[PDB]
Amino acid sequence: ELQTELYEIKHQILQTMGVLSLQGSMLSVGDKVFSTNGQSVNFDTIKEMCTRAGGNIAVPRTPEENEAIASIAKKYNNYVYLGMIEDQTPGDFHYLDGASVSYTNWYPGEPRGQGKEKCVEMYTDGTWNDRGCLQARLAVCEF
Amino acid sequence: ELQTELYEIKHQILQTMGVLSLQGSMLSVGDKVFSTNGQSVNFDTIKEMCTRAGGNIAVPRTPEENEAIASIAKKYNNYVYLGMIEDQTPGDFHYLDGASVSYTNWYPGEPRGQGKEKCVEMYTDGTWNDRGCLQARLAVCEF
Amino acid sequence: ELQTELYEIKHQILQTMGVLSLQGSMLSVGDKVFSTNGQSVNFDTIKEMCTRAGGNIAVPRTPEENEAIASIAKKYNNYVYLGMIEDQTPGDFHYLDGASVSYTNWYPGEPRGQGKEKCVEMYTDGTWNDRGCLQARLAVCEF
Ligand SMILES: [Ca+2]
Ligand SMILES: [Ca+2]
Ligand SMILES: [Ca+2]
Repeated sequence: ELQTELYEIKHQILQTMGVLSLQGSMLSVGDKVFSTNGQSVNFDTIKEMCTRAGGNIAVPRTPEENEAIASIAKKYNNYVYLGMIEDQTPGDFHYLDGASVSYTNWYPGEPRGQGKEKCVEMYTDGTWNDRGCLQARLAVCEF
Repeated sequence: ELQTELYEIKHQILQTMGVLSLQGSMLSVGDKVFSTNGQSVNFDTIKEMCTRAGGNIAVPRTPEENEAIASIAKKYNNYVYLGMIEDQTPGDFHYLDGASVSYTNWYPGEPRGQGKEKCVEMYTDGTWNDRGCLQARLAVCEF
Repeated sequence: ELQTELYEIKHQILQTMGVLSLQGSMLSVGDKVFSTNGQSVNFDTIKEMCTRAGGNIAVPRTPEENEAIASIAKKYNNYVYLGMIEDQTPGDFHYLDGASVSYTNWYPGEPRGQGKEKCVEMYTDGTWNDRGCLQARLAVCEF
């Protein structure tokens, strides 16, 4: 009967996640958890911070996930670098694993950096803009 | 041998709970965890905050649990709305699931709102007072 | 098939640990987690704080663990009491379980308290110094 042990384990996990959620330390959406260290740095620096914590730079794949990151962007009053970069072909973006981006939420007219804006930033309203990768942006990670 | 996997899992849970406890993010009493977002709002707002985090507005059922919530009330220097409301019959209170309240810690003379004070607040010394549900009170949740 | 349940459980644990790590609430090194409440008190007080959180006053047993505690000492700009005390024989130190200390990182010339410095403090560079147990030092716990 590890079930009773499994019940206790599940209970305690919900407790810790409950505490972190209640205190605004993270946002849970489906099986994904978003969180920020509150720091504003560039793309490469964000990537390192997220991977060091055992996670990855956040990327929304659903409207719900997009709205979650947006709320964090809104809360900290800063744009957010997302986990995707531009191919050699302008207008085409891929996740960091190489896969083609599916869900998008570009601000009207974007992307239009003409291949000179490799990264993607999220505005506080949740819409996307392709941008240079060297700006100071809120570090948001997914786990 | 999932036991060794279960040992690692139990260890990591204790670590995270240990960290949260050490930094005062929550209080553990038996199988119950209490926590606050530090905010002072009304009863309905507290209920929503707690349920959104996957928990419930706190309610003590033992002296130990009561003292835990009291310490939080004391720390934040504010009274706490508890998870119970008054029936149609004055003087009789029930938990939010409908069940009759068992453990009580009324301040001497309370409850005496004559049915016009549906909610229950905890003083910083841990004693209870029946009160209106529209005041600004420290949000404390249980998980 | 508790495996799928075990996968979910492992995932959620990594999420919570990821959040705590990302926000600097703790440092993970191997199977050990270090954390501080930011408070500066004496040896006996630290011991109580750590055990109350279900952990123990930190003690490094590897260079990696030592560097982790050092970074915390460096961050909070304060020396750290470590989990060991001196025997009746000067120069010989033991962990709190009684076992003889193995890994050491004494500052050159230390320990030289001549048996009048029972405790051990860590400098911000990570090196050790034997010291009296009544000073105000950063409380760092391991879990
Ligand atoms: Ca653009
Ligand atoms: Ca009253
Ligand atoms: Ca010395």
